[PDB]
Amino acid sequence: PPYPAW
Amino acid sequence: QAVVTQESALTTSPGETVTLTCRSSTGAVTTSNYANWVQEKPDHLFTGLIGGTNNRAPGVPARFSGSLIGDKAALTITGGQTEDEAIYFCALWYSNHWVFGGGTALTVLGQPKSSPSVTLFPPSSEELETNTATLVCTITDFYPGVVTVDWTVDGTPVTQGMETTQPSKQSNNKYMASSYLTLTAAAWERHSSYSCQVTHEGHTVEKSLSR
Amino acid sequence: QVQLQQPGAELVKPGASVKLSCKASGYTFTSYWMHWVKQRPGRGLEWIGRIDPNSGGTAYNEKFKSKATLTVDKPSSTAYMALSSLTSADSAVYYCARYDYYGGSYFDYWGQGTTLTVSSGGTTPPSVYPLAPGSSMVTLGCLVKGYFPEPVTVTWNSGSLSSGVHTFPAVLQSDLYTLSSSVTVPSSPWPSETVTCNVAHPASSTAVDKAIVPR
Repeated sequence: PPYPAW
Repeated sequence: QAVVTQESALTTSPGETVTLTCRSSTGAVTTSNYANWVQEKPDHLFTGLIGGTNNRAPGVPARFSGSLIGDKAALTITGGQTEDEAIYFCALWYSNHWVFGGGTALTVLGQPKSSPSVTLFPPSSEELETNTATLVCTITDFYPGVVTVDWTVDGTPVTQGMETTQPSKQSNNKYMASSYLTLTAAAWERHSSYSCQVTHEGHTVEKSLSR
Repeated sequence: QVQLQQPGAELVKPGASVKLSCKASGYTFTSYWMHWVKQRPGRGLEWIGRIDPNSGGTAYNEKFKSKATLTVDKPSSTAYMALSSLTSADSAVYYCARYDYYGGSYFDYWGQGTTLTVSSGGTTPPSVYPLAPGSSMVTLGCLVKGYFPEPVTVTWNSGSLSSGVHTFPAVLQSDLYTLSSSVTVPSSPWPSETVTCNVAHPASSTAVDKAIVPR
């Protein structure tokens, strides 16, 4: 479940 | 950190609904695993179909949909098409990296199943003059596309010095494969019998010869 | 039509680096992320990392954190992945895949991948052998044995043979390659008129013509 700026 | 595991192979018929699943080992596959499904076709043809568990990629036929069946993610092909015969991968996101599954070979019978045409070739005199001998088993026109090859020397199951090609799809839509038994020139001279057995769905086809 | 082109093969030596290219086209290069996957048969797929054209900001799979380096070139619109201290364990097929994240979210488009073969092995010409039958349709073959590297071309009767023809993928036997081809023909033309197997191996610049006869 995520990690950046998307 | 997570081994994603998919069904080995599945077989459906044109017009039916088939379901491929995807087990995560950390626990139940959720909506934050953003399960992705990928279709693989001959000649490295990789296409994305569903992303974020149930989001169909633009252009993907409507008969494809992704979802969650219990504690897993699943791919459902409604009215499976002859062209859907491909291998399908699963992809689960885990907090900063994707992990893929083994992949499921899908067969939608697109034609009647045929047993393979086996042919065994003894080594050529040409080769034996180099102190080594190779037995060649060409396996063609079998569908669906999976077979197991079993070799023997003097009725005994052999062992070692053997190599089998992965199935390969032909133009008429069936599959082909070949297998090899490598011997020292003398080993081929020690033994008398040689047979290539090919199992295709519980059904065996064999070709034997004698030096 | 969205496409991503990558070299089909690259031969490199253990302990060196390679820079794999993945040319994109058919859209705006900076609006989609680019991911790289590693494939070795028996080992499924392995996600290496991801890059975004704009920031150049990466997210690496921790196992490839110091092995791979993702990079891009805006004007040419191509993504790059550099593998550094190459060894036999880096021989695999490397794919680039596009992923959308703002208006959808998924992997969509994939290039065909570059099969990387990391070895020091010298060129090795294949030894070609005629495959004559085992005694209404007879099967003949041609054994292309122990050549390196890939890849070796096989045709029959100079192109005169179309169907019945089957060139199998290559298998690896002792760090050297081996494949073969088959041709099934009515039992009316063989031996009668003969079939000619034509093998070529670029690396050793070698072509071997072979007529199959009944010994």
